[PDB]
Amino acid sequence: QCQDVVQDVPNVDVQMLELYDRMSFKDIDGGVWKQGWNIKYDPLKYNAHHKLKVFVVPHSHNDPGWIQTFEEYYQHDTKHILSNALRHLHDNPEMKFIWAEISYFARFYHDLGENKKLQMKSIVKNGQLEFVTGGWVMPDEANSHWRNVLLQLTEGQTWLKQFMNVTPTASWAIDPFGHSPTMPYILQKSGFKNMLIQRTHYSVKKELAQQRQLEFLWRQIWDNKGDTALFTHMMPFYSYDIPHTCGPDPKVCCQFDFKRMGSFGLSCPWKVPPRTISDQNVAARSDLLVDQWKKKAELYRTNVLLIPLGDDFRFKQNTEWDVQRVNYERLFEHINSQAHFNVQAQFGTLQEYFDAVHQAERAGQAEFPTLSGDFFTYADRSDNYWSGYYTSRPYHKRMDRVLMHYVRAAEMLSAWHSWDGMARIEERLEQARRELSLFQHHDGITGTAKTHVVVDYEQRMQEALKACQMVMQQSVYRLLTKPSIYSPDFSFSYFTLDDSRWPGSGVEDSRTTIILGEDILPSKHVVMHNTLPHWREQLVDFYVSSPFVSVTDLANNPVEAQVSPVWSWHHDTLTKTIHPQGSTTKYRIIFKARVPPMGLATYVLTISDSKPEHTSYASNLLLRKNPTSLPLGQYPEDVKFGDPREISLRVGNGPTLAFSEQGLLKSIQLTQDSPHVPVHFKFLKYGVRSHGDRSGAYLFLPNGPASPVELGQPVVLVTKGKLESSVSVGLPSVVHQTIMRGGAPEIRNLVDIGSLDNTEIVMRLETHIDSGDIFYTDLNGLQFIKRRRLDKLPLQANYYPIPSGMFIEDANTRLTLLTGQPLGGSSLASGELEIMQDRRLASDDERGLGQGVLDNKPVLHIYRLVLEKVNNCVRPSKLHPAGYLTSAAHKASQSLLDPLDKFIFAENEWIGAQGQFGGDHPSAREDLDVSVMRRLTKSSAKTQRVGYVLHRTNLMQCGTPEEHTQKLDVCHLLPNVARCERTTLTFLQNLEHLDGMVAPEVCPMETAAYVSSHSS
Ligand SMILES: Cc1ccc(C(=O)C[C@H]2CC[C@@H](O)[C@@H]3[C@H](O)[C@H](O)CN23)cc1
Ligand SMILES: *[C@@H]1O[C@H](CO)[C@@H](O)[C@H](O)[C@H]1NC(C)=O
Ligand SMILES: [Zn+2]
Repeated sequence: QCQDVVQDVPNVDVQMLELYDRMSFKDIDGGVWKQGWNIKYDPLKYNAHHKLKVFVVPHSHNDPGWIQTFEEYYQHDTKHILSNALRHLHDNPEMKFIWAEISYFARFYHDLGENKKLQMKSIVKNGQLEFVTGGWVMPDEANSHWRNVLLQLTEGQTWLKQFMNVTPTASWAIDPFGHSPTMPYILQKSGFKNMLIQRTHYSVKKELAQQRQLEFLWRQIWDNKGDTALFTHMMPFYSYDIPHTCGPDPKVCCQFDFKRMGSFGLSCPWKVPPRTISDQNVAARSDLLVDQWKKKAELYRTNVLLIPLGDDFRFKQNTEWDVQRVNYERLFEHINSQAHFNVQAQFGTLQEYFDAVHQAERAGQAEFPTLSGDFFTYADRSDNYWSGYYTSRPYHKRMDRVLMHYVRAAEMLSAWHSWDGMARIEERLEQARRELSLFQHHDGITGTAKTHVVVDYEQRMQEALKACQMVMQQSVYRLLTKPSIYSPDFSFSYFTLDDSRWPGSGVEDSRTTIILGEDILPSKHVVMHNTLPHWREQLVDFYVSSPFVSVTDLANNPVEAQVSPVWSWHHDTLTKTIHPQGSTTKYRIIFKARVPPMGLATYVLTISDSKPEHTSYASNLLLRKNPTSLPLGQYPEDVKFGDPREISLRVGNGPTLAFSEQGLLKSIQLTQDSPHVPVHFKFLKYGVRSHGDRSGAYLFLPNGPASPVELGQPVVLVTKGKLESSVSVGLPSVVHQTIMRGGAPEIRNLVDIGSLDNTEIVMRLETHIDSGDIFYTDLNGLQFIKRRRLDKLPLQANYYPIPSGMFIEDANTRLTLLTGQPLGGSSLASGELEIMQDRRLASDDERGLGQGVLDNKPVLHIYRLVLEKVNNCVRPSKLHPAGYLTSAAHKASQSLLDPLDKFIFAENEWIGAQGQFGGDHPSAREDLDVSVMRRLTKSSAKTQRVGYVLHRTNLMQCGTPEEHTQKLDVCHLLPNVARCERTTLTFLQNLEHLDGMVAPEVCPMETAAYVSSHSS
């Protein structure tokens, strides 16, 4: 049935980890092809019976924000490009053009009059204008979560099906900075047949070109059978621009970019301009161009050649359309009529190229190699590795993950009902999906846009978060109010969200205090949502105006609670210390919420005059020389003080953690009897080189290994409670916090790099674990891939994306660090993990951004730290390129990415309140998630349709008996099911009509989509 993703090592022609181990990475001058060699070809290879078929594919790379905002580029460039494309393609039936970014196309098309809409539909229908990929954007592939890659693909493709009646099956990704196998994974499950990539390490291009392995069947690293395979074309040269797409010599190719003759303010840096094609020069020009084509053709296996023709924001001016088209038409007429060339050249689209390639394949003309692995970390030249952008603008990287979850929760909570148009549910959800989708752009989440553009993305995401809150809170009120009492004002706020970790303590004072008092309001209802499809317990906290508060469920059962102070950290510019102040006007109440699968649970907070029976109070200990009193308004326990010292803590039956006198972890003891395993946190700093290339938004070019941050004598705060304990320390640039709730600790860093120019702050873990040169990092929150540290490569080359987690292990022990935000990281020595927190860079790194990174702001990074014994786990063999999380580590990741949502009832009394929603929902096996639940129809549809994306991960078998859980059949989650279909992941095509309207669960590492149809 299901493929074994652990025990069978796939046999592939190219495995990128193995390739990396063998390659030398020498950066030698290859001649005109600076990073290759002088290509030779046999002129007699092509003849009358075997011609070279050449497809010249016009394109225009349009960034949805970079140096300008989306709207600035739309007004100044893109609207003119699309307008002139429509005119010129309409008027010139053999001209072709491909388009990738649907965010721009939708913006344009909706502003068109009906006549022009019809013209546009016609040039798409007839194949002149072809959409490639069809996502809202061309996303980053390093930092993006797979769920958001799917979100943005679906946004663009849903628009294309509705308005243009097409669904692309070829993908075009010419600009992301390195490439991820998460893309073919999603694309192949979304009906795609082909994909194209460009930005891969120059040494990889050379190696694959030499073996004619630039076209390959890209399968997942664990895929033994090959069912995930997607045909992939890797472009061979340094850029997608015209000088680097006609052939190996940019000095020649530049002469065939007809926009470079002077009137457009562009020129050829190789000092030879293009010249207008005429009858007197066409033979000579053709000879030069065809020679380039035949050289490029040597790197591939068929007699069909792809020649992209484009660059950034090209095909704007009418004069540009003419100058490219007329000159190429003259070259085609000459070349195609001269038999001695044995070439047939034409304008084409991307699908046309792929179709012809596979025709050649089926004719037995070529067979293609299989490949697995990824294409990180990218270098475009010399030692310029693009690992900086794994961390750049970390505030917005963390915001990405927050909004990811709010979109999921808003779509899910509102999916349970059909909503009247007046509720504006669909409107708000579309806005939220679109702003988050926009941010997936390869200058959005990457932190590689100009300062004002970053601000635009932030403002858009803030509006998206507000839209999610509105939808979520309307949905909670409807789900938990007696139906005959339910009386909505769709503009009113029945609940406000409370979020403990975004923007976070010390980032924004954004949270509302629950105000109670005998003379004002004795009690308050709160509600938790659990977006995951299994019963879940999690500690939750709220701010309250009194420490004397107790918690009940809606059956009035007491719930054990803990009250702690509200601590905030301050750089005391008077004492020159970083130390905590306690609130005298508000307090934190903490309790364990238990919430049904995909459901809601209601609790009540009630004030009393004195300590309630079921509420305890944390002790607080401030460790510093030279202490002063710390009064806490009404809080019942006095703060204690002491000189700095080592401390040890244990919550519940959980691990025992020991800390240095500087408030940093030193060891973890898993059980009563077990060893105190050395696990040490350390903060260090990287600098920038004083001569040669400087680090910037893209590039990480350290001036050597990191140096320890000088800690001085930092102030340490220890809070000890029955339910939650913590150690917090004010370090230079970081308030570092270790929180213990009875399992793996949570780590929070409040990172404020301040005015520390040319500094990158790293958090490192030092252990004994005999990992050697092996570590594991994830790809897009989807899969874990084996990394091998290579000392033959510079430090920055050994940095990889940490989009959600990383681990090291030996035969017996593993340490896993899970993240709530994508950052860059590595293991630079056996037993180490490290992850960059922020970076402030004074210089530009010469990739067109034209600024450093000097717009840092405070950010709250979050993590879980999981130390485990793994000697009993069934792990992949030493040759397997994948790794897998344990149950504890997977749950720890879910706690960061999809926590419980918290809602505080806004008015004094909630008439008709109910205690629970979803008590009858199936509690699915722990490795299964309902990644997406989305109602697909508006209220006026006779047949309602609801879409589900189901993802099953793969967890290691380590000897824990599995408990019987319930089968999850998403098609029966809503009543009156009439049909259940398996669909592509975008929901746009039906793949299978399902027996008995039952949606089967998926295999480990598989993702499936289902749509249920409901007659009532
Ligand atoms: C002198 C110079 C050299 C290289 C470049 C790029 O690669 C720019 C590429 C890659 C980075 C990315 O931020 C940008 C935008 O997305 C543009 O589309 C071009 N991209 C630019 C200038
Ligand atoms: C859309 O394209 C399909 C498939 O080519 C065609 O049959 C149909 O007439 C077009 N219009 C629709 C489905 O409205
Ligand atoms: Zn770009």
